[PDB]
Amino acid sequence: IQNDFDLNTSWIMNDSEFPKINNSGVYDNVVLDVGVDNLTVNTILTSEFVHDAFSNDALNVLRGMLKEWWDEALKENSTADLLVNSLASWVQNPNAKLFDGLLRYHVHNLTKKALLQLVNEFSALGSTIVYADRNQILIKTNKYSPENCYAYSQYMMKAVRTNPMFSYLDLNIKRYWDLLIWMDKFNFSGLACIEIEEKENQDYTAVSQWQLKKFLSPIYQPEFEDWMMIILDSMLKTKQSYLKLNSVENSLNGFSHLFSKPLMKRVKKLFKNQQEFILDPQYEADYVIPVLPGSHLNVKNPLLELVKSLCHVMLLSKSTILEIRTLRKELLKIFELREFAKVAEFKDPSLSLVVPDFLCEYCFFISDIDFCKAAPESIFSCVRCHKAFNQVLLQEHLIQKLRSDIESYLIQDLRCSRCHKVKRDYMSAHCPCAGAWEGTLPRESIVQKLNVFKQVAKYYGFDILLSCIADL
Amino acid sequence: SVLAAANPIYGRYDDLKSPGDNIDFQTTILSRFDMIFIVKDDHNEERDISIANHVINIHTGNANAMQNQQEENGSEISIEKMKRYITYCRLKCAPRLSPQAAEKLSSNFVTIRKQLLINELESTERSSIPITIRQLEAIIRITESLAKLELSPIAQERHVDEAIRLFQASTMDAASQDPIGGTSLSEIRRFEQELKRRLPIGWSTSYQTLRREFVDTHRFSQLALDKALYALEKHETIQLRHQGQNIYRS
Amino acid sequence: RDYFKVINASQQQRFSYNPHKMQFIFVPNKKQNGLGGIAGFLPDIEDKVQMFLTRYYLTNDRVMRNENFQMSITPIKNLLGRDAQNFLLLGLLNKNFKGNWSLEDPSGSVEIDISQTIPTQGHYYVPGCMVLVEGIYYSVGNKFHVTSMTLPPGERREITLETIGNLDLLGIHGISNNNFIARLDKDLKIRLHLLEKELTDHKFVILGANLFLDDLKIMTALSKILQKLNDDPPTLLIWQGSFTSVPVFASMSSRNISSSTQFKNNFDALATLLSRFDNLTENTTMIFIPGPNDLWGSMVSLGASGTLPQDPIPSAFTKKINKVCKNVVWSSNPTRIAYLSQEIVIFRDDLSGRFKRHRLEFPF
Amino acid sequence: KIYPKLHQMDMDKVSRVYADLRRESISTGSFPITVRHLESILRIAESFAKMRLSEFVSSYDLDRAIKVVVDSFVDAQKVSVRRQLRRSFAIYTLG
Ligand SMILES: [Zn+2]
Ligand SMILES: [Zn+2]
Repeated sequence: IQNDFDLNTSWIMNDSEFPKINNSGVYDNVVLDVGVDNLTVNTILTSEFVHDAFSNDALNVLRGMLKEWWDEALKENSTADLLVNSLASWVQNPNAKLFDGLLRYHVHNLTKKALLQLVNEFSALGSTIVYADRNQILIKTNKYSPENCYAYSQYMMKAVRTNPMFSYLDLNIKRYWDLLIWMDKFNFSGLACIEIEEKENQDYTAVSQWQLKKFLSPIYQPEFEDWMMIILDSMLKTKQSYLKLNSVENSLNGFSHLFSKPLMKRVKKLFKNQQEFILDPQYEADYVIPVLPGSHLNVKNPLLELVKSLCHVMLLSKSTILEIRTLRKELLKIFELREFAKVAEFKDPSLSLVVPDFLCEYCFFISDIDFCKAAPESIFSCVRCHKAFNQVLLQEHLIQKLRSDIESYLIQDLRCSRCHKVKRDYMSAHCPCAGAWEGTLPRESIVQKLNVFKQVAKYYGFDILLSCIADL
Repeated sequence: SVLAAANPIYGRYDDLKSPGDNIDFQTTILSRFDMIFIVKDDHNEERDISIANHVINIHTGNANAMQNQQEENGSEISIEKMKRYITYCRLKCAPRLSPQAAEKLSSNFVTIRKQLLINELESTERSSIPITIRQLEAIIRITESLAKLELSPIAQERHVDEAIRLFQASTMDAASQDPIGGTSLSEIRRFEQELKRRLPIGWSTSYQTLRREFVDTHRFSQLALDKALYALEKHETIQLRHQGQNIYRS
Repeated sequence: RDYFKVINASQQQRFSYNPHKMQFIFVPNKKQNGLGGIAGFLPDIEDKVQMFLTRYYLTNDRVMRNENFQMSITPIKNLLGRDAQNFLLLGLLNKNFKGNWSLEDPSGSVEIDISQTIPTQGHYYVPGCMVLVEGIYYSVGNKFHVTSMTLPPGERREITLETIGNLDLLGIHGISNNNFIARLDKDLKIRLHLLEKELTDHKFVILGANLFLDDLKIMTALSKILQKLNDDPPTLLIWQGSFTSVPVFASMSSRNISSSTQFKNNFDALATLLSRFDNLTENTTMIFIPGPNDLWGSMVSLGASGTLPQDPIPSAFTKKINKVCKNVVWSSNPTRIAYLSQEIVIFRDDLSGRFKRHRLEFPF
Repeated sequence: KIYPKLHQMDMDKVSRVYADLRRESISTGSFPITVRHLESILRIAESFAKMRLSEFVSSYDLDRAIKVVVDSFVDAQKVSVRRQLRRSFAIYTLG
C-alpha cells in the first residue's frame, strides 16, 4: 500500500519547517544567553479515532529502550553514550531501516509542544523571551545590573531543571548583555560581558553584526560604522547617568540630544559632496551599489538608504518614538522630500532562503541554515565544530527543496474569493455564492522563490543546480 | 421600473440582531421587488486604502484628466451615446428563450425553493425575505435583458449562467444570510469538550469517523455538522484541508 | 528511413474542446508566444478547473456519437422534480465528503444505491471512470437506485478522424496554429503504400522493464543481447524501466559515494560497453524512457507514484552517452512517435496492481 | 472672491490617517467613521486656506485640519482609553 500516493502522507513528508520567536527592540535591562541541549531525548522520554497517529505500543517500547540506555550510559558505558548521541540522527535519516515518516512527524510535533511548554514555563516567572530556537534562547531579566543576577539566574535554572518534564535538559549560560539593540538574528549590536566575576568590575566588549552594512555604497560604510558606534556610546552614557541619578523609561530618553547637530552638519556635507561628484567618471567606482544574493530593491540615491537605515536603527526604541520622528523629519528636510513619502520608507534589503534540519555528521548538530542572509565562511562549515561541509550535498538539498516546493504548489487546494470556504467538488465553475476560485498558493510567490534560487546559484559555483533550472 | 434606496433600523445592519427585526418592510412589498442588495460596510484596511486612494484621485484636481483618457482609449463611452444606444436597443430588439434554458431555469427554481424550505424548517419562523413565482419571472426577465443587451434575437446558456449568478448573489447576500440568526447550546459545549480531549493539536481525523461516532451517540448528524462548521467558522482551532476528508486541528 | 518523428509530452500541441461549438480549438503554446526565460512552465489556476470539464465534454461527445444512442441521457440537475421514473446518466464516480458513493456532473451530483446492482462484467469499475447508470430516482431520500451499469463503448480511428476529416494533431506534414486550421488526406494512401514495402527491413526491438545498471547479472545478459544484436542493427532500440535499483535522494553521510555520483557512474559504464558493438551504435538510434524511481521523481516521490508527465533524464548525468552514440533521444514516460502511417505510444507504469486494489465491490 | 486650490497634499499621510481611523472606531469603540470624514478633512483644509485669502492650500493648513479632526475624535472616548489613543495618534500631528 505504501507505493501509492496519498495526500496526508505527502503533507507529513514535507512538513519540515520549524517556527521561532523574534521580538525586536532596544533593551536596557540585562539579558542572558542560554543554550538548550538534549532536547529530543527529553521530549521522547517525558511524554482508532486519529488515523495519523503513530502506534502507541512501539512508542512505549522505544521510550523504555531509551530509558534503559540512559540508565546504562549513566553507569560509565561509552557505547550507550554513543548510541544516545546517534539516536536523533538515526531518527531523522530515511536511509536507516525501520524508518517511518509518521514517527518522525510524531517526534517533531512532540518537540514543538515541549518547546512551547518550556517557553510558557519561562514566561511564568518575571521574564521576556527575546529570541527562541532549538539551540538558543534569550531571556530579558528584570534587574539592571549583571552582578545582581547571579543567584537569580542560578535559582531560575535550578527550578527549570527540577521540573519533571525538564529533568533531562542541559542548560548552559554563555553571555550576559549590558545594553542590546536587537532587531534580527543576523543584525544586532550591543555590549556584553562573558561571565560575572566577584569583587571586580566585569569586562565589557562591543559587538557589531550588521548584514545591512553590506548593502551600502562602498564610501558610506565607514560613516555607518562610526555613527553606529557613536549612538551606542550615547545610549550607554545616558543609561549610566540615569542609573547614577537613582511605557516610557528615562534610562534612554533624551539620548539623541548628544549627537544631533554634528550629525546634521555631516549629512549636509555628505549631500553636497555627493551632488558635486556623482557624475564624474573617475569617481564612479565608490558610488557603485553592490549586488548580493537575495537583493531585490532597485534604488538610485545612496545617501537616501544610508539615512534610512541610520534612522530605522534608532526607531527600534519603542519608547522614544517622537524624538526619533522629529529627527527623521529634520533629516528628510535636507532633501526635498516629505515625512510620509513612499521613497522615504525603509524595507528589508535582502530576502531569505532557509534550509531546515541540516545535519553535521561529525558533531550531530541540527540547525536551519539560511542561504541568503547568512555571511560567507559559515555556509561551508558547521557552527560548533569547524569542519568543512560537502558541496554536492548542499546542491542536492537545494534541489530537493525546490522540487518539494513545486510539488506542493501543484497539489494545492482552491478557495473562494468572497467566502473563504474551500472547494468541495471536482467540476464546478464557481462558488454557490458570488465569487471566483483562487489558489491557496499564489503564483508570484513561487516565481520570486525561483528568482532567488537563480540568484543564489549564480552567486556561488553551483552547476548541478543550474542544470536543474535548465531542464525547466 | 422602480429603484429604491433604503436604510435598515438602528442604522448599521447590526448582524448580531436577527434579520427579522432588522427590516420593517412587509412580505408583500418585498415580493414585488426582485433584486435586493444588502450593502454592508467592512473594515480590512486594504479596501480602505484603495478607497482613500480613489477618493483623493477623484478630487477635481486629478480625475478631470484621467476620465478624459477613458474617452481617448475607447474604454468607456459618453453618457449621451449610452442614452441613444439604450433607446435604440429598447425600440429594436426583444429576444426569446430556448427550451434548454427553460429546463435549467426550472431546475434552479426547484433547488432554491428546496433550500428555502430547509432553512425555514430549521429556524422555525417565517423567512423575512420570501421566494415565490415572481422571482422566477424575475430571473426570466433578467435573462431577457441580458440577451437584449447584445441585440441577439434569442437567449442562450451564456446569458442564463450570468443571470443565475446575479440572482444567487442577490439572494445569498440577503435571504440565506445566516438564516439561524445566531437541544440548545448544551450539546455544543459537550461536543467541544470531547474533541478537545480526544483529538490533540497537530493531527487530523476523517469526517466519516467523527460523523459515525457522534451519530452513534446522542449528537446525531444534524447537530454535529452545524457544530463542526461553526467551530470551523470560529477559525481559531480547526482547519479543513484536502477536500472535506481531513479535519486539521491547528 | 526518414519521415518519422518521435515526440514527448512536453512539446505536444495544445488543443481545447468547446462544448458549444462541438469542435477542437487550437491553443497557443506558452513557450512560442511567451518569454519563457524565467518561469513559463507553470500552469494557471483555472487549468485544473477546466481539465475535468474537458474530459467530460470529450466523453459526452464520444458517447452521443454512438449508433445505439440517438435513448437520451438526462443531466443530473434535472432529476430533482421527478420520482419513481427510470432515467439514464453518466459522470465522474467518486466518494463524497461524507463517505458515500456519488456521481458528479457539471450540473450537479447525486447519491448511489448499490444493494441490487448487476454490473457488466469485463470492466474494472474504478473511482474516476466514466460510467453509464440506469436506475430509478427516489425523492423520499436522495438515492438513485441502480439496476445496471456499464462503461461507454469505444470507436475506431477512422470514424473518429472523419468527424474532423483528418486534423493535423500529430502534424509532421503540416500543422495548425492560431491563424488557420489545416487538414490532409492525399499523402496518407501514398505513405501507406510506401510503408507496405521494405517494412520487414525497418524493424524496431524493445526490451523489458527495470534494467538496473548496477548488478552484474543484468550487465552480462545485456552484453549477450548486444552480442547477438550487433550483427543486424535494427531501426529503433528502446530501453524501458528504471536504470537504478534504488531511488536516488538525499544522502545524510559524506563518508560514502553520493547516490547522484553513483547514478552518474552507472551510465558511464554503459558508454564503455557500447564501444564493442560499433555496428549497433552506428546504424540504430536509441531511446531511453524514465522509470518510476529515477532521478527527478525519486527526489520527492522516493520510489512511489508521482507526477505522470515525467521529466526526461537530466543532461548533466548523460554527458557521455550522447557523445558515443549518434542518435539518442530521451522522452517523457508517456511518449508518442509518428511513423509514416502508424501512431505508436509507449507508457511505463504499474496497472494490474492498481486496478486490482481499487476495484469497486458489488454485493450479491 | 477667494477660491483655494489643492495640489500639493500628502497622499500617504492622509490615506494612513483615514485607515487608522477606520481601525479602532466601531471595531473597538462606538463612534461611526465613514468616507465622508475624509471629505470633511479636505473641506476643513480648504477653509483654513480661505482664512488667509490664498488661492492654494499649504501644508500648514493641512496640519491644522488633521489636528482638529483627530482631536475631535480623541476627546469623544471613554477615560479608560483616552490617554492611550492620545499617545497613539501623536505622530500625524507632530508639528
Ligand atoms: Zn558539526
Ligand atoms: Zn463563495
